[PDB]
Amino acid sequence: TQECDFTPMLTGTPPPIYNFKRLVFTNCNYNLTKLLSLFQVSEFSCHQVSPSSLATGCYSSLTVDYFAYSTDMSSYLQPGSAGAIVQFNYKQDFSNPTCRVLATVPQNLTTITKPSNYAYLTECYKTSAYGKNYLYNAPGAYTPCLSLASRGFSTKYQSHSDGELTTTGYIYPVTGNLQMAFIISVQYGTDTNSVCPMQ
Amino acid sequence: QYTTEEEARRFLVKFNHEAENLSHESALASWDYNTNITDENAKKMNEADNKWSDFYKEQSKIAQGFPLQEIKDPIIKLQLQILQQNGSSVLTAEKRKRLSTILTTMSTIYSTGKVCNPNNPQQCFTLSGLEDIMEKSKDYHERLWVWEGWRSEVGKQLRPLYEEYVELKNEMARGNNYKDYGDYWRGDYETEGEKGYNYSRNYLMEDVDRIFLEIKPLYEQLHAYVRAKLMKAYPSHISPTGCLPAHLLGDMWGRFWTNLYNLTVPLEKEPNIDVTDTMKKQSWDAEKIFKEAEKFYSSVGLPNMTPGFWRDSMLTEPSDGRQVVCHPTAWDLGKNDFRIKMCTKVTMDDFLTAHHEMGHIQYDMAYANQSYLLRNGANEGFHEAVGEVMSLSVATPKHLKGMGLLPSDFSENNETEINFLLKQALTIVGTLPFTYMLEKWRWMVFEGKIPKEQWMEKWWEMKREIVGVVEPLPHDETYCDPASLFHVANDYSFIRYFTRTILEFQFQEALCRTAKHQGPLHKCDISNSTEAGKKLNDMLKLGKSTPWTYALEKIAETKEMDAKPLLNYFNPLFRWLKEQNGNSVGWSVD
Ligand SMILES: *[C@@H]1O[C@H](CO)[C@@H](O[C@@H]2O[C@H](CO)[C@@H](O)[C@H](O)[C@H]2NC(C)=O)[C@H](O)[C@H]1NC(C)=O
Ligand SMILES: *[C@@H]1O[C@H](CO)[C@@H](O[C@@H]2O[C@H](CO)[C@@H](O)[C@H](O)[C@H]2NC(C)=O)[C@H](O)[C@H]1NC(C)=O
Ligand SMILES: *[C@@H]1O[C@H](CO)[C@@H](O[C@@H]2O[C@H](CO)[C@@H](O)[C@H](O)[C@H]2NC(C)=O)[C@H](O)[C@H]1NC(C)=O
Ligand SMILES: *[C@@H]1O[C@H](CO)[C@@H](O[C@@H]2O[C@H](CO)[C@@H](O)[C@H](O)[C@H]2NC(C)=O)[C@H](O)[C@H]1NC(C)=O
Ligand SMILES: *[C@@H]1O[C@H](CO)[C@@H](O[C@@H]2O[C@H](CO)[C@@H](O)[C@H](O)[C@H]2NC(C)=O)[C@H](O)[C@H]1NC(C)=O
Ligand SMILES: *[C@@H]1O[C@H](CO)[C@@H](O[C@@H]2O[C@H](CO)[C@@H](O)[C@H](O)[C@H]2NC(C)=O)[C@H](O)[C@H]1NC(C)=O
Ligand SMILES: *[C@@H]1O[C@H](CO)[C@@H](O)[C@H](O)[C@H]1NC(C)=O
Ligand SMILES: *[C@@H]1O[C@H](CO)[C@@H](O)[C@H](O)[C@H]1NC(C)=O
Ligand SMILES: *[C@@H]1O[C@H](CO)[C@@H](O)[C@H](O)[C@H]1NC(C)=O
Repeated sequence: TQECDFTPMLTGTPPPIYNFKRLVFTNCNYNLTKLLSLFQVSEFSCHQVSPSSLATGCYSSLTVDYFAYSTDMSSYLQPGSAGAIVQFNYKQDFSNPTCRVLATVPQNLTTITKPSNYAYLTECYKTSAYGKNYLYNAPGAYTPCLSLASRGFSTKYQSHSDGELTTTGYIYPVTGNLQMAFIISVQYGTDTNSVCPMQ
Repeated sequence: QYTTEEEARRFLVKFNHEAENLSHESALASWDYNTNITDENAKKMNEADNKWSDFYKEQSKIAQGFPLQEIKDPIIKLQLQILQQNGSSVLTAEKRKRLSTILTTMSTIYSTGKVCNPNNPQQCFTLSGLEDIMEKSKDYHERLWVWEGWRSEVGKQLRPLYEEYVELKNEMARGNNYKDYGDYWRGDYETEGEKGYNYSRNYLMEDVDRIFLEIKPLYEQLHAYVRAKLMKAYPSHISPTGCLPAHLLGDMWGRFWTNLYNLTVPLEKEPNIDVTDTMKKQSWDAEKIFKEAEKFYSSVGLPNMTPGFWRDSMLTEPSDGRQVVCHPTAWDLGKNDFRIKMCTKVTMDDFLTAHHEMGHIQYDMAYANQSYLLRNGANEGFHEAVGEVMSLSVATPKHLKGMGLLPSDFSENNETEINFLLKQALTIVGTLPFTYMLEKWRWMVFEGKIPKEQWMEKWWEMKREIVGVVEPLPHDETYCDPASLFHVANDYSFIRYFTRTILEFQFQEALCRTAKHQGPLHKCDISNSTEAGKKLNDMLKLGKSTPWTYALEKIAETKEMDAKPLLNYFNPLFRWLKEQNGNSVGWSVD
């Protein structure tokens, strides 16, 4: 029907992977080849769908999660790989069709603002007298250490605590252009599929 | 209010909250020095270690307000036993100053050692020159000068220092409710628990005596073979049924027999397996070696490395002007920070020291959710045994052929298996009577069963009854020949090299029968089997929170150490040596 706006995805600074931003769409008209031509797509790993069928079907809803993420560490977002990524930062949900795009945001796209460092969390737990009680993530949900991690990390392995909860960050600087990551999940409605391609 | 155990829980939570944040600073300040040696980086290391020591001493002073007989939980009791632990702070200030002066005077005397010839004295080698003279010399009169000169220019001075070090350490050990310093050293293997899982300090001596009397026949056959080859090497000097002279066994102390491999070789017409040329023709570098090691560890079910392992580790020697230390270590800095410092060169010997050094990181990644005090191996020998049980699986031709290094048409005849088992035995079984004899002599010295007039009458009697090694020159009661070893002058325990060779073939014989092996044990390969990784990780995850007999039951299904899996490894060699030697086995004590 109406045009969906990608200027939420095309302004400001893309946040780190633990504090990812969601872009739930409902009842509009998309053209994903307009979106994916602004970037340099280096990976299009999909699950239970093809990249051809992602831009042709009508859905009831459309969701996009985007964050700043270097393409070096592209072998940690892969489904099944218990690592300081899928345990503490972002675990992809697989009871739905999804695709994972990794971009290489160019110099001409000046509307994106480059951050200072990339960042992720190396542990998020709760202390005891017997050890550490790790708090693993949930599929598609935020980490429980998000209210602690939103104070800012300044050095590698700089912890933050309030009561029993503890987190630990890790930062490293940005070289070259910016690289992002787009997790594009769809959902099939039973009766009304009003998110159709733009014709 | 609360009872004593809840006060203990609150104190341990307050310790664990502040220890993690302060230990990583002291570890990162040392990592920034060991990979970049300047004078600006050797000051921050000392400041961070002083902050850590001033935290630890105050918490240990606080921790003595809890009587140990009121705790009912095992883990809180285990964490308060480590914390109370008075240590060397039981002497007076004068005794403490004198002990700290003796312990560095002995290391200073050992480290600066200089020996010149009784010939033309223009050559005066250091320690690293005399270690290289005795390693590759086939002369009876060179090694005799080097042996006698090192034991008369270093061990002659350490005797009036060792005679006071023994007494001061015994006075330090009779302040913490022990008997001698030997009891303080054998309290490393003491646990407590339910029926069957306990272990005392007075049982370790009986256990190592039982294991050595079980292991002695294979050593007698190996000693007879090495003596029959050395009789061909040096004529008219070695008796056909006597002991071996002390200055002919490979190196200065006779610890490893590895350098006798060019003398005591089997049927020599068999060039060995050297995949260095095939690795250089395929253009392998350090990153490819560590990626292949991570593929091997992921093949059995253990997790992958952190992303802060490929960005902070020093996997190659630098070229931007830094000065480094090139001894390979594996680091465990703190809050999920695992780094490896290693000067990797493209060879076959640095392909095994990557699978060894990543065997410590995979252990430190497994007990990482324990407390601060309980993040160690279950013993002092558990940590270097699990790293050596997985370097046995990658040097086999079952593994080097499936990786593409060896060609597919390789000939594994029995004359290549004997030539490999002998080179394994000359480093593994040739060093167990030496280790057991040295630790038994030190225990008898610290106990008081050897008075100071018999420190050399009992050293060379034990070295003839146990090791089977005679002296070339009569050493009277003014030398100190044990004190001319590195671990004796620098105050280290030596039984951790005996209780590590046993729990390595005990691990391998249990991991190979759960990976469904069919054949001899020396051709096994635990790759591509996720059933062996589960039995490994059920031991690795415990840390130090359980008694080590329970953690040994988790793999080997037996709560005692035994030398029956060691004699199952070397069984083709033990069948071949009995055919080669005949009935010349044994020695006469002369
Ligand atoms: C979707 O967006 C693209 C933006 O690039 C629109 O533009 C066309 O894209 C194709 C694909 O490369 C080109 O061959 C055309 O020349 C582009 N046309 C113009 C005017 O630039 C495309 O039209 C959009 N899709 C629909 C169905 O309108
Ligand atoms: C530390 O991690 C280990 C491994 O996850 C935990 O130990 C096991 O936890 C499971 C819970 O799913 C239990 O069913 C097992 O019985 C536990 N095994 C042992 C040997 O304890 C352990 O709980 C973690 N530490 C803390 C304090 O939770
Ligand atoms: C090795 O250590 C030296 C210490 O002298 C480091 O030199 C310092 O580096 C920091 C940040 O790079 C500067 O702020 C200091 O001014 C430097 N000090 C001096 C005296 O030059 C050096 O950077 C270290 N090497 C590496 C690769 O980090
Ligand atoms: C560690 O040493 C301290 C002394 O520094 C011991 O504390 C003493 O304990 C006795 C109880 O038998 C008290 O009568 C003393 O007053 C204590 N002295 C001080 C200075 O507090 C402590 O018992 C020792 N602990 C162990 C395990 O040896
Ligand atoms: C574990 O503890 C038990 C104590 O319950 C030890 O058993 C005793 O061993 C001594 C040996 O000097 C005997 O004199 C006692 O009669 C034994 N007690 C009982 C009740 O049988 C046992 O030796 C310990 N195990 C280890 C390996 O140290
Ligand atoms: C472990 O198992 C894997 C898979 O079963 C082996 O990998 C294959 O090895 C064959 C060699 O005959 C190659 O042709 C294949 O291309 C390999 N597949 C992959 C996905 O790499 C591996 O060689 C086995 N390793 C050992 C030591 O047995
Ligand atoms: C920006 O785009 C124009 C054409 O669209 C191209 O000519 C120019 O080189 C681009 N700038 C950069 C920095 O790549
Ligand atoms: C043993 O022989 C090899 C090859 O013949 C040689 O490189 C090595 O130096 C020899 N070592 C000793 C101790 O003789
Ligand atoms: C072991 O090697 C010898 C070579 O001396 C050979 O004669 C013998 O047949 C081999 N053993 C077996 C079981 O083939």
